[PDB]
Amino acid sequence: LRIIWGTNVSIQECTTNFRNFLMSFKYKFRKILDERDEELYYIKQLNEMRELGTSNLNLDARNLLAYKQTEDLYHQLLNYPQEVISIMDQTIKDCMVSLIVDNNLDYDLDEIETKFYKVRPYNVGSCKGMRELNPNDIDKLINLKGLVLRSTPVIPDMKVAFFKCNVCDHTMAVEIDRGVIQEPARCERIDCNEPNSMSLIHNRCSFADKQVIKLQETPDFVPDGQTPHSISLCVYDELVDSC
Amino acid sequence: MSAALPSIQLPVDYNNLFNEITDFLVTFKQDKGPKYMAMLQKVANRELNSVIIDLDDILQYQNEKFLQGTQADDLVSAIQQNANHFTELFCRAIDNNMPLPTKEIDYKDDVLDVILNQRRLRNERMLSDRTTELFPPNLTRRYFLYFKPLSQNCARRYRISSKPLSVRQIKGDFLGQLITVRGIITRVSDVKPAVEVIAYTCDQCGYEVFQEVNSRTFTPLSECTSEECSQNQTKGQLFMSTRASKFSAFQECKIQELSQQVPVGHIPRSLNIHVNGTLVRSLSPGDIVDVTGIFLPAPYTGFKALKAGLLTETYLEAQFVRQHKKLTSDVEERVMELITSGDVYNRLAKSIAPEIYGNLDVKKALLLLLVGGVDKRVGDGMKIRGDINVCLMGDPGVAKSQLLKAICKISPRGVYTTGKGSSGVGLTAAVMKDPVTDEMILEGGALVLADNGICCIDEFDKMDESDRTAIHEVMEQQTISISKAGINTTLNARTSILAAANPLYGRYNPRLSPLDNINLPAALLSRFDILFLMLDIPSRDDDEKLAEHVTYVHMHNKQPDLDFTPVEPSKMREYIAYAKTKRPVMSEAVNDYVVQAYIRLRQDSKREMDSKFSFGQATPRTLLGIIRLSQALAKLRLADMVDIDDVEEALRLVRVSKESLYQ
Amino acid sequence: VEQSFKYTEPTFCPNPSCENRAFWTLNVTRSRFLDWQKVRIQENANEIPTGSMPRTLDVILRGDSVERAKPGDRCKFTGVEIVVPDVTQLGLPGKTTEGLNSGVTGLRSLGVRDLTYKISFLACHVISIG
DNA sequence: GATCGATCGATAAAGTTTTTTTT
DNA sequence: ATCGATCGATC
Repeated sequence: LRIIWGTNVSIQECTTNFRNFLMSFKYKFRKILDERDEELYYIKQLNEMRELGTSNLNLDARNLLAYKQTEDLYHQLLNYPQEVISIMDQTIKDCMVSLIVDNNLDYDLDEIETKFYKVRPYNVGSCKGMRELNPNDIDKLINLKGLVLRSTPVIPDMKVAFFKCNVCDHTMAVEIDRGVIQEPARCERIDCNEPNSMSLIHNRCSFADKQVIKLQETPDFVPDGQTPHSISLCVYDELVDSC
Repeated sequence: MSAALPSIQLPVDYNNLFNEITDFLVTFKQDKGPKYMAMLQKVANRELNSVIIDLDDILQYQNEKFLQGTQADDLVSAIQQNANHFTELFCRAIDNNMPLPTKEIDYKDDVLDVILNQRRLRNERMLSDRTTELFPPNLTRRYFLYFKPLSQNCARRYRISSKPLSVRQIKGDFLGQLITVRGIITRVSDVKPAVEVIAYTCDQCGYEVFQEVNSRTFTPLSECTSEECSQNQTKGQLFMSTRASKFSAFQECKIQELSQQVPVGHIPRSLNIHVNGTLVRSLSPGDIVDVTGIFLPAPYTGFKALKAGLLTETYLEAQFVRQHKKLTSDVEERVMELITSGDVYNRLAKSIAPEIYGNLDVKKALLLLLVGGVDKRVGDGMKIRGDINVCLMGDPGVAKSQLLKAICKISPRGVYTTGKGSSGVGLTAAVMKDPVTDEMILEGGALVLADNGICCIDEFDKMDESDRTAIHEVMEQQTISISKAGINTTLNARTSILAAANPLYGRYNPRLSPLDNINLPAALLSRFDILFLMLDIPSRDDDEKLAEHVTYVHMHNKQPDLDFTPVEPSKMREYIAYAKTKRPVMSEAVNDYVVQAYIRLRQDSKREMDSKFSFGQATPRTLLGIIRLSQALAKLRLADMVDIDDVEEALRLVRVSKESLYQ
Repeated sequence: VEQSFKYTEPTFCPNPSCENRAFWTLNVTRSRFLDWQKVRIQENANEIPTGSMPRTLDVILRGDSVERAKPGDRCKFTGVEIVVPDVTQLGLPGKTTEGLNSGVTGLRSLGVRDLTYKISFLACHVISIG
């Protein structure tokens, strides 16, 4: 398996380890919540993703703790929580395709296989507010309980750039993918195009949404002297102005 | 350079102290061999990150170095002659006697475990990958140091550093030293990650560059500086990475003075404090505490020419905090004393507030409100009222706040207010100005923080344009809210009210009509339940005893009177909590008799119909109060005897409620 | 031609080999103008869920459409969108972490700064039903 | 003609008790 | 006082 300078995560075993766990489930968790279920919620819901065409799978994600294997995947979610959702967005596209390869009459194998679906691991773990957030908590999942206060409208974000200098027609479109925009110091598109006025046409390249919300926690059994403090929020997906 | 750069011939170096730190290997076996090395084992296995290098392990280290006739310089001098040079040479002395692999951690059970070895091994392999930069010593620490002074009889043995000075006299030679100061902690900030190491990534060579952290502003470096990804025609463009650098804790607080060591003149003076290591999240606003720590001034690095020529604006850096004055859980030997002796109705009445004249009946009317009494777990959509509110009136010359609010200053969750300051808009929460940090926070008064407790108020004719509506809004059920332009959210309301409305000019004329000094009749008619009064009649026999009640307190400096064995307030505080774990359920014999007790309460109020003295006109809103306080007195007197004998104690207290004006 | 959102300096392609980008002189004679105004809008009453600080934005009217927009009425608009930054120029020297996307937007070919981008709106034609 | 080095110029600041009519 | 831009000199 591969090895990253940053993480120690594996190759696509855990994707396949999820995919057999996903498909061959039909019931689990009967023992941790022992009371005494013929088919999994997700099994019907994974069929339900295509027939509405949505992009969101609200994963409970307390299923890896119920499963015998995939604990290593489970205890890598809470320790490198950016690559693991970046892995699983590729798999859910293929695991959807794993249903289209059975029935080839499912939306012609092209158009719903362009818009990238995504997932949402929610209600995982437990947390207790703000007076426990140590500096060691750098890349982890946190479960806040509080109250939002006030919102600003959406400002845009540099997801793609554009350039055009002063020649006849040269309409390149560089990417950013960082906090760094890279530029050329000499022209192109012709032989005799020396270092010249490369200009930045700004109102042409597209942008996504982004929104910051301010939160202040509820006084949840606060010790009657401490002022309830505040922390901010940030969002990227299609959840702007739904809260 | 020239011009006095050669310093003086100082007889005090650090190399003469440095070898006298190298001797701090295993030689002090008294305090299971070297006990500071024993504490060194309980940190490497990662369960606590605070060592304590105190002074008793230095003076006894010198006490048993008294007999060896060799030159041993003083240690407690230099660690308070200049304290800040005694954290860094310890760290270059700990590592020579630091047993690393004493623990067993494979993959999990340690934060950041595999990556720190990965960040070590990727530089360990690149120490010999030429067929090079060593670690700065601040990188692989995962630990801190602390200190602890002394003010015991060891200082009275022989030869200060820990005298509890005040901030009024700390102006002089106390820079770069170690001084403990007491005070009152105010303006607590939050916890923010500070930076101690750095790692920029070039994404070409992978040599994460390291640097030390200076004061609160710094600057990144270039990209053509490294040893592999520099020096060629292509250079790895630098950018940062979070997780390749550790981050510490940080919190700021301000001190004030004790309001008794201050002289007759000027106002008290503030000071700045910081925290490091793991003493964080251990202070509170209102802590009557003291900190022990080392001293350091810091530069300003802004607008340096036209202001701040040589000024200092210093702070102090903390080392140790010594905080003070903080259900069958091994105090039951004192909780059984109420269960063995009993004596609920009178000994507990004489227990709370024994400093008054008479009035044992009215001190019983408050203590059942101190245990409250839950109405009903209703389940369905019937949010019924609980937590009745008793109000007082009358004009004595005793300044009766000591007769009410002394209970409020020992009762649990009982906050006090006055007329000025927190108005009715200032009773609930609001949005106000703040410092340069996150403004428009939800500051409040009492009822947004005294939920399910005691709200003891005075001065009912003060700031009434906002007060008089909002006090109804807790008796009006569940509408404590902030309906400003900011938001329209609503929080809860579960707190009892004790009110003492002061009367109007002169004595309240009893021949005159009531509601001549009370403001709102609508609160009194059904939104309250019972009243009391504090009339004065000139009496020959009682007042000379009352004269002896007040003249006797100036001979001694106490009030030894009234032949009662005084009880600590924590006892019934547990018994209120012990009653809170009971919640008795009513029987059926009670409502067979109280139904006509309301009828006995019906025609007598309908007999008078006069505007001369009395109030009340036979409503069930008066009736449901005596149903509420009956189970309340059954809660403090739990034998599960909810019967007629329990409810006759209730009508015992309501017959003295009315006709308090008939004298 | 075509002065952009900050291009107060036409300094490209002189006729002879004179000192290019040395100066300018905004002639009030031949450079034709047009007239505009900048107003704020607000959301209609029959769509607010609660009193939840009803947000807004700003428009620009360009042609003859000036003064047709009587303030304080229900109104419709054309619909072209735009984004406009303005932080660095010749004259005046150019809470929370608003403009956090701006740190990505640094390092253009001129001086390193923190250029933002705020959403705005342009119109072309107005109508006022009611 | 291009690149590098040196010199010169420009860039960073902060508010909230008395007094008027008015309801 | 520090950083950036412009001008001059040298290769």
